[PDB]
Amino acid sequence: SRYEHIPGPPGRVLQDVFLDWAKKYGPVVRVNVFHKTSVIVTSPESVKKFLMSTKYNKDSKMYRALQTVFGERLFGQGLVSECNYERWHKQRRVIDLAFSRSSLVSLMETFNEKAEQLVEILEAKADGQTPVSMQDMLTYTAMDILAKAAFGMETSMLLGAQKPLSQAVKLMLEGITASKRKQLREVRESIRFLRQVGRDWVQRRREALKRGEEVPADILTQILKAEEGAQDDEGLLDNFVTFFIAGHETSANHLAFTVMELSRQPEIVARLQAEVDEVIGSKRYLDFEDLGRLQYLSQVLKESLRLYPPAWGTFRLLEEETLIDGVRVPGNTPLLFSTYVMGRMDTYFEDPLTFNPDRFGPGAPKPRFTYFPFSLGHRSCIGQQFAQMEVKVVMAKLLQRLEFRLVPGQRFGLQEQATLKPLDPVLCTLRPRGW
Ligand code: HEM
Ligand SMILES: O=C(Nc1cc(C(F)(F)F)cc(-c2cnco2)n1)C1CC1
Repeated sequence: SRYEHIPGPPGRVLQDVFLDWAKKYGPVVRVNVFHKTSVIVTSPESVKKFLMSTKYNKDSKMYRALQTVFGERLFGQGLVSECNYERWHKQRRVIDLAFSRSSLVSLMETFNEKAEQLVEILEAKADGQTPVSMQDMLTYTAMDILAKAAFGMETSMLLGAQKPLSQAVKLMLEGITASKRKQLREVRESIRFLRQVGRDWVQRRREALKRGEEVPADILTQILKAEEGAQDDEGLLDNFVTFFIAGHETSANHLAFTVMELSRQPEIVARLQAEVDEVIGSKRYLDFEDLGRLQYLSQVLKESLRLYPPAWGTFRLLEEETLIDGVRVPGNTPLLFSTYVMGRMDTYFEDPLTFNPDRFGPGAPKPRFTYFPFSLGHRSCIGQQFAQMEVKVVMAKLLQRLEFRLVPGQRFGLQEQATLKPLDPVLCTLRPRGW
């Protein structure tokens, strides 16, 4: 009853229902997400007010689904799901060190090596006939990159290793959205497995440090540092799992969506191929300076995130009753922000369903609080530049070497768990560039 005065209803996903309702009912709409009543706020004024202030914190009730699943601790109080400001701020500032300019520049070798491995595997299949799941291949690449970059481990998913691990991730993500008997069993065991991987890799790191082996400072270094005097390792494992999942899942989804969309954009692909040819030539390795020169690719990736944001948005807690765009919203209410919804509204983007990289051209007016694929403010993505770099490296190497055609019958639709991803496996046939 407390929300009844708020406007609202009396490969298609929940975000699409939200889009319809925002269009029908306006900038402040009452909805149902993760069992609770929330209010979807879609004016840029609101985006600015709530996301760009340390006064507004994440809503713990909406993050409970990440913290624990079916009685199994998952992301716990890790960096994504911690909703206490002071607790978040402590760990954020420590982990920030792993995402310094110099830290990320040093990762270029890892990005290049995994991208090169992917391309060599695809080249051998490029007979214009063999169907290849680009969703799968890009997920394996993203995982291999993350495991090495963040934790100094070799998952070798591109070599067909760690199949149970990939199964565990899938079942766990299904688990988040779920919240019969067999599904519960599978989800719980998957979560415990991932945390055990954490214990294993943490023990390996500690052993290396004791034996005085060389350990390059990485994300794991800072995750350990953040827990320097904790009672137990549960906080450490929270962050292990957080970074293990967040560090590859969205990157993989972003790559897959981009490949999927580009399969129906031959002119844009031709332009991208030309840009890569001109900037890097036949070089096997992209330098950091090369990344900045791939300006058209940067625009295409931005436009991909407008239409296909893997991370659709965020929640903040409204503590006190507040007027939001002429609507009285009661205190203690989750506000839902969605870059997916706003990206597809004609009031914010002309011809919203058209894929046009020119929206992000140098001279074009920049979206003002209508586009936030990495979120905004203090709780924005710590991994934003990491992700931007790795995806540019992967995409550039694909464009350098291969032509992709989507297998007829493959859909452009979405599926939604916690994050958005292609409904279909992005099955493509491949040919080497140059006939
Ligand atoms: C293209 C890929 C990516 C996208 C679109 C993306 C998007 C986002 C979004 C929307 C948030 C806000 C989440 C929320 O409010 O619940 C976020 C936060 C976060 N992301 Fe990412 N992300 C990406 C890649 C990465 C990578 C590569 C890492 C780690 C290596 C990462 C780690 C995180 C973490 C730890 C947070 C929580 C930050 C904080 O609250 O202090 N993400 N990301
Ligand atoms: O679910 C939410 N955030 C969320 C969830 C996930 C998950 F579950 F797929 F692991 C991953 C990321 C992420 C952020 N950066 C990279 O991955 N974010 C909030 C409540 C809406």
